[PDB]
Amino acid sequence: AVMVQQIEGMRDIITEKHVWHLSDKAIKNVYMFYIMFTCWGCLYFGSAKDPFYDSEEYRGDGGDGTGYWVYETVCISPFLILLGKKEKNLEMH
Amino acid sequence: YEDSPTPVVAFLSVTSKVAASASATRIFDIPFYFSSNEWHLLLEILAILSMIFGNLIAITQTSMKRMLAYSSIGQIGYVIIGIIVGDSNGGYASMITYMLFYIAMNLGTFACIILFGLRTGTDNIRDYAGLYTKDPFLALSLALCLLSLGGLPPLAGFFGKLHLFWCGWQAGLYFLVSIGLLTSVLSIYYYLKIIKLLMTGRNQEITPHMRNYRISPLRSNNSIELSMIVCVIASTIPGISMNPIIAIAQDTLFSF
Amino acid sequence: VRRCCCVISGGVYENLLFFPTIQLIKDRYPGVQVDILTTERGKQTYELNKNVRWANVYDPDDHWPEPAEYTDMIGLLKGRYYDMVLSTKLAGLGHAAFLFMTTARDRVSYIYPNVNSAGAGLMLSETFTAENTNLSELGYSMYTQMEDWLGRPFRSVPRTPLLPLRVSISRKVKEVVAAKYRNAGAVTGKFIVIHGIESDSKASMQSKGDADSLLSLEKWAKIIKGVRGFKPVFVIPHEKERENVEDFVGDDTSIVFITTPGQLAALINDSAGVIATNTAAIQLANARDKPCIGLFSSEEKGKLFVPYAEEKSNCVIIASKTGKLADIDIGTVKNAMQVFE
Amino acid sequence: DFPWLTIIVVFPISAGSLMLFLPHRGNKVNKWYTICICILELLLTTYAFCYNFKMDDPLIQLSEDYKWIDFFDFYWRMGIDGLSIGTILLTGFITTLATLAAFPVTRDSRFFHFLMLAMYSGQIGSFSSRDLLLFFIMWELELIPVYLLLSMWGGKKRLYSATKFILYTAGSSIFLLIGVLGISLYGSNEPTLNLELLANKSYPVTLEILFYIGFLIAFAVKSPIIPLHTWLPDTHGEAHYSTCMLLAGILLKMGAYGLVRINMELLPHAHSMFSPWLLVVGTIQIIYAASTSPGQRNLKKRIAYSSVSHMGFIIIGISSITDPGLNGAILQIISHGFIGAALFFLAGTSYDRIRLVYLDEMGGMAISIPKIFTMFTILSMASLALPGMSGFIAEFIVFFGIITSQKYFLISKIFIIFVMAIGMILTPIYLLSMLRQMFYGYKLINIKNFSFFDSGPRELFLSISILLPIIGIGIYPDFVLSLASDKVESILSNYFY
Amino acid sequence: GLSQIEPDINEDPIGQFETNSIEMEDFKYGYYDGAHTYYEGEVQKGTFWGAIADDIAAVDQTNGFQGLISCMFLPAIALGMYFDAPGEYLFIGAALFTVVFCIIEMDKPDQPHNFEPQIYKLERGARDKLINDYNTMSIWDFNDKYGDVW
Amino acid sequence: DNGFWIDGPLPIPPIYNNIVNEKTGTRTFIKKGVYVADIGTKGRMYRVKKNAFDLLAMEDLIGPDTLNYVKKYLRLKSTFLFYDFDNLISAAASEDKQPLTDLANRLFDNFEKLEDAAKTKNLAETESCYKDTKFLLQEVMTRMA
Repeated sequence: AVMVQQIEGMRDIITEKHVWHLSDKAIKNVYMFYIMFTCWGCLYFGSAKDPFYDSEEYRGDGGDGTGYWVYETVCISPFLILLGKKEKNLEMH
Repeated sequence: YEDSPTPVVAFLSVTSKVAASASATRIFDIPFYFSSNEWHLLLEILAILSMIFGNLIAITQTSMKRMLAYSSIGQIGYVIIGIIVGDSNGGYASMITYMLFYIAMNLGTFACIILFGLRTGTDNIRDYAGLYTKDPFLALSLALCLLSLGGLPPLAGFFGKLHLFWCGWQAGLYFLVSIGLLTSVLSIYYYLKIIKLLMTGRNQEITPHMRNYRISPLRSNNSIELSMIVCVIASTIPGISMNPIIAIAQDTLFSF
Repeated sequence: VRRCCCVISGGVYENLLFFPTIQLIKDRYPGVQVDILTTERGKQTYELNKNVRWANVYDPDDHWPEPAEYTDMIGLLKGRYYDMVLSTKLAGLGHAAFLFMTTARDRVSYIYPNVNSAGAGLMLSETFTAENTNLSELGYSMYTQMEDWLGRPFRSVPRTPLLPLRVSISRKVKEVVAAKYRNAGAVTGKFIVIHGIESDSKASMQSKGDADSLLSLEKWAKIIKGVRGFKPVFVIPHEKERENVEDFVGDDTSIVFITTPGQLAALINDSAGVIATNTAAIQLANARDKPCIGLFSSEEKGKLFVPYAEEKSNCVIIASKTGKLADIDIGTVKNAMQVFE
Repeated sequence: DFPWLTIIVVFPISAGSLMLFLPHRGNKVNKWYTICICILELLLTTYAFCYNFKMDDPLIQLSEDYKWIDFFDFYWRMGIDGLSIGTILLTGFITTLATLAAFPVTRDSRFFHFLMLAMYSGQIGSFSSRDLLLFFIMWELELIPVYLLLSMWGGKKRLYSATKFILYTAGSSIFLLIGVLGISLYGSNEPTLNLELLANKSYPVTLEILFYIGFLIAFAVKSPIIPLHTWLPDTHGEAHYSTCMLLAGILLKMGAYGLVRINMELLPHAHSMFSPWLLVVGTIQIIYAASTSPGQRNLKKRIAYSSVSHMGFIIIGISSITDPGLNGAILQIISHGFIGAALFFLAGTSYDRIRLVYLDEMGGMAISIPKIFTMFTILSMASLALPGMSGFIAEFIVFFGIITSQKYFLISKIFIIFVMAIGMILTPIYLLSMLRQMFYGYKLINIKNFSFFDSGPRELFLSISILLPIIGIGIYPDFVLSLASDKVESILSNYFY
Repeated sequence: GLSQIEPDINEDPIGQFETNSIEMEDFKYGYYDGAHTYYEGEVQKGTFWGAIADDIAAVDQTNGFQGLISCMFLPAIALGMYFDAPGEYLFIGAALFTVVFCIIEMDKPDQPHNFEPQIYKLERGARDKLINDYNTMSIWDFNDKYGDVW
Repeated sequence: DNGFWIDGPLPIPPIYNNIVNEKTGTRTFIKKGVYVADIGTKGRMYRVKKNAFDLLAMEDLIGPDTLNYVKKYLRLKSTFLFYDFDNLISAAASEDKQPLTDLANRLFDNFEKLEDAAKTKNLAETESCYKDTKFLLQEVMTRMA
C-alpha cells in the first residue's frame, strides 16, 4: 500500500492505493434495496394527496390526464358555443 | 362488393378465392410445369401488382366493403407467393395455412361489418367512429381481426405472412417477399385507420347512425356472435397454435 | 353532402365574407357539418357563424409548409371523410393535389388565371378561374362563381343570399366587451366605434387587395373634432397606438383595445353608430342593421366592398374624390349628424 | 430448473388480461391493480437478478427453451447476458415509474394500463430472448400497444405522430425480418434461430455485410441514426409523459442494445467494416441533434432531439471496438434511460401545469413551480454529462474508449474527439436555453392570480427516484459497469482475432 | 386554460430564443426576485418537527394500519441487512405488502377526481359508487346527456 | 491500412522473440485490447513499478464474494506488466536481459496461478498464492527502484 516514489523535479510521493470494490453481492443488495424503496414510494406517494390532479383546475375544465385534452377542449368549446348560438338563432336570437 | 349484401360478399370473396387458389395450383403445377419458368413470371408480375395496388388503393377508400375487397386482393397477392414456390423448396403448406387464417380472420371482419349494419344500418367507414363506447366487445373483435389482417403482434395473419415469406426467401423470391413486406406495412396503415375510428370518439365525430346503436333491441344473443368470436379466436390463437396447422398442411406433398 | 371542408384564405376580411357562402351551403342541404381550414386571424371570425364545427388553423397560402404539418392536415382532412372541399385558396396544381389527396367526392376550388393552373382540372370537379390574382380586390362578393355554382338550379331556386352576412355574437364575448367599454368612458347605448387608425398590424382587418385603407390620426382628429361628441370609442389594433391616440385626439377620448373580430362584432352590436374605414367593421356594421358611414379611398372600392348600400338605408357610403384616402371631412360630418340620431 | 424469464415476460399481459371487463368504472381500481402488478413484476425481476444471476459468468443465465413452431425452428429461447440484464432492470424500473406517473389518467384508464403492461411484457421479451425470430416477435409486440397509448393519449397531432411512428418502425422491422430470414436460412447447414448456437458461425463478408445492412436499417430507427431519425421528434414530442418516459427510457435502447447483440457479436467481421462509418455518423449525430434542439421552439421536441444526440455516444461506443467503448454504450443506455425518462416526465408535468408548449412563450415559471424547476435543473445537469451524474462517466468512458482504440489511428481520433466534444459545448447551449426560457424570468401578468400547484409528492417521488440512480452511478459507476464488463470481453474476444 | 372566447394573437412574437421576461427597465429589484424581502418578524415557529409532520399530514391518504405498515416497511428491509440475511423472505414479504396495500387501496371513498372528465357536470355526490355494488348506471356511453338525477 | 481505421483482424500487439511466454501456449491473463502507451525505456521501467505496486496494494480487494474484481484487476495490470516487460526485455542491455526474462517468467507463472485461483472463486488458494506473488511483486518493485 505505502510506496515512496522518487521524482527529479518536485518532491517524493507516499502513495497508498487502497484498491477496493463494493463487491458482487453488495451491488446486488443495493439494487435490491433501491427497488424496494421504489416499491415503497410507488405505493405510498401514489397514495398521497396529489394536489394538482385533484382540483377543479385540472379535473374541472377537462382533466382526463392526456396532453390533447387542452387542444380538443379549446377546439370543442368553440363548437359548443357555435351550437348554442345556432340553438339561440333557432328561437329568434 | 359494394352493392352485393355483406354476407354473400364475405362468402363469395373468401370462397371464390380459396377455390380459385386450388385451381391455380392444380391447372398450373400438373399440366403447365414444363413452361414453369414463363408461368412464374406472369404470376410474379400479378402477385407484385396485387400486393401493391390493392394495398395501395384501400388507403384512400371511404367505403368498408370496398376497402375490404382491396385488402383481400392484397392478401391473395401474398398467397401467390406460396403458389409460385413449388412443393419442394417450401411447399404449399404456407399457402394452405394462410388460406386457413385468411378465412378465419376475414370472416370475423365481415361478421363485425355485418353486426355494424344490422344495428346501425350503413357500411360507410366514417360511421364506425365511436364504437368503443357503445360496444367494447364488437370494437375489440373488429380491432383484433384487423390487427390479425395487418399482423403487428403474434396473431394469425402475421404468422401466416411469416410462413409465406419464409418459403419465399428459402426458395429465393426476394422481390416477392420484400414487396409483400412493404405492402404489409401499407396495409397496417389502413387497418389502423379503421382502428382509429372505433377507438376514438368526440360526441360529434360520431354520426347519427353510430349515436343510435341499439344492441339490446334484438332477438337474442345471436349465432352471428358465435361465429364472430370463433373467428376472433381463430385469428388470435392459431398464430400462436400454428405447429399443428403446419404439420397437417405439410402432408400434402401429392399435388405434384 | 354531409361533411364539407373549406380551405379559404386571406385573413379576417376574406374569412368574414365567406359567411354568406357557408349559410348558403347549410341552406342548400339540410345537415352539413362544416369545417374550415383557414389561416390564423381567420379562425377568430368563426366565432360568428353558428353554422361551423371545427375551424382549424393551417395558413394555406404558405405554399411551403412543414411536411409534418402538411401531412398532418392531409391525413386530418382524410380522416374527417368530407364530401366537398370548396377551397377558394386560389391555386391550381399543387393545391389541387392537396385537395385530391383528401378523400372528397366533390373537389371545388379557385384557379389562378396564369399558367400556374396547368393541371388543376385533372383533380377538381369545378374550375372557377378568377380575376386579378388578389381575389379580395374583387370586393365584397369575391365568391360569385362559388355561389353561382353552389345550389345551381337542379331542383329548386338557388337563394344564394340569406340576408347577407348574418353574423352572430355569443353572450360571453358580449359580456367581456361590455366590461371593456364600461371600463372605458362609454355607456352601452350611446357610443360610437371608430376602427380606423394608422397602424402596422394585421388586427385592423383591412383586406388583401387594399393598401390605403386605414386613415391617419390627425385627419381623424379633424374628422372627430368636426363632429360633436356622441362619445366615439376608439378601436385600436394594438396598445402601442393608445398612447399615440391620446397624443393626437386627447386624453379625454376613450380607447378600447379590440383585435378579435368576435369582440369587434360584440362592440358593434352594442354600438349605435360606426365611422369605420374599409375594414371588417363596415361589414359587421351592415350586419345587425347598425348605422355606418363607411369611409373609402375611392368610389370604385366603395362599390366593390359595399354593393348593397342601397338596401340597408343607413350606411351612407363615403369615398375620396382623388385617391390615397384624402376625403372631404366636411359632408361626412353632416350625414353623420343625420344618420346617428 | 424454473421458468424464470417466462414468468417475467408473460406476467404483465397475463395479469392485465384479468381486466376483461372488471366492472369498476373509476380509474382507482385498475390504476392500483396495475401498479401492484408492475411492482410484483419488478420484484420478480430483482429476485431473478439478485439471488439467481451470477454477475461474473459472461454467458446465458436463466436459460429456457421450448418448441413453438418446428418449421422455422422457432423456440421460446430466453436468456440473460451481462449487456441485457441492465436493460431488463431498466425496463422494470422505468415502466413501473411510467405507470406510476400515469396515475392521474382517467380517460380509458383500463385500456391505458393494460397497454402499459403489454409494453412492459414486450420490452422485457425483446431484451430477454435469445431467439432471432422471437426477438422479432417482441420487437413488433411493442408496436401496436405503444401506438394505442400514443394516439389516444397525449399530444396535439398525436395521430400523425402515431401513424408516422408505427409505419416507420414497421418499415424497419421488415428489414429486421429480412435480416433474421437471411441469417436463419442462408446462415449455415442445419438452419437455426438460437443466438447461443449462432454467435460462432462463418458468415462470409459478402453475405455478412448484407445481413449487417439488413439489421442496421432496422436498428438505425430505434436507436435513431440521423438519416433515419425523423419519427422521434414527432413521436416523443407529441406523446403523454408516462408513455414518453419509456419511449425514450427503454424503447430507444433496443436498437442500441440490438447493435450489440445481432450486429456486434453475431456479425463481427462486418461490424469491423461498418463501425468506421457508424463512428462518423454518431459524431455528426451528436452535433446535428444538439444543433437542431435550439432550433425547436417546443419543449418536448427539444428533449426528443436531446435523445437523438445522446444516442450518438452509444453509436460511438458500439462502433468503438473496445471494452471501454461498449461499456460506455451500455452505461449510456441506462443513464440516458433514467435521464430522458425523468426529463420527459418533468416536461409533461410542466405542460400540464402551465399549458404552454413553446419556449418563446412560457417565460419565468420558477417561482410558480420551484420543485419542478429544481428537478428539471438537476436532470438537465445529468443530461449535460455533469460529474456526480451517470451522464458524465458515460460520455467520458466513451471518449476513453475512442482514445484507447486499436481500430482507429490518431489522425482520425483527433477529429472524432473534437467533433464529439463540441457536443458538450452545444449541449449546455440548448439545455440551459431551455432552462432560462422556461424558468428564469418574471412575467408581470403572472403575479398571484394564477398560483399554480407545485410538484405533488407523487411527481416529486418520480423525479427523485429516477435521480438517485443517476447520482449513485455518477459517484460509483460500477453499479452498471460491473454487470456488463465481463460480457463485453466475450464480445471483444470475437474482434481481436 | 379555459379561453371561452378565442384569445388575442400577440403581434410581437418576442423571439425564438430570448426568454419572455420583462426588461430590466421595469424590473423592481428586491421585491420581485426576493433579494430584499423576508424581513424576519413575520416568520413562524414549528422548528423542523412541527412542520415536517404538518407536511406529512398535509399530503396523506393513509389510515391507521395502511401507513403504519408503510412506516415499518423500509425499516424492515433496512434491517434485512445489518441484522440478518433472510433472502427470499424479504421479497415474499415485500410482495405481500404490495398486494395488501393494493387491496387496501380499493378504498371505501372513491374521491370523484378518480372518475372520467365527462362525469363533472354537477351534483355528483348523489352518484354513490362508494356503497352501491354493481352500480348498473349506463352513463359511461358518453354520447348523450342523460338525466341521472334519481 | 488506409491510414485512418486499419480494418480486418484488429491485430494484437506482438511478442518480440522473448521467452516471456508459457511454452504451452502464449499466456492466459492477457487482456485482448489495452492501450499500452509507448513511452520509452525509463517510462516502461517506472510503469512496471507502478503496476506492480497496484497489484501489490490489491490486498484489500481480496475477500469473499469479490474474486471477480480480483481477476479483472489482476489480468489488467498483469497485461500492462506483460507488454512493459516485453518492451524492456526487447530493449535490454543483453547482460541483464536473461535474469530479467527469467524473473518475468517466474512472476507470470505466479500470475497465471493467481488467475486460475481467482477465476475459479478459490479464496484460500488465491491468498496462499498471493503470498509468494507478493514476494515477487516486492522483488520487481525493488529491482525497478
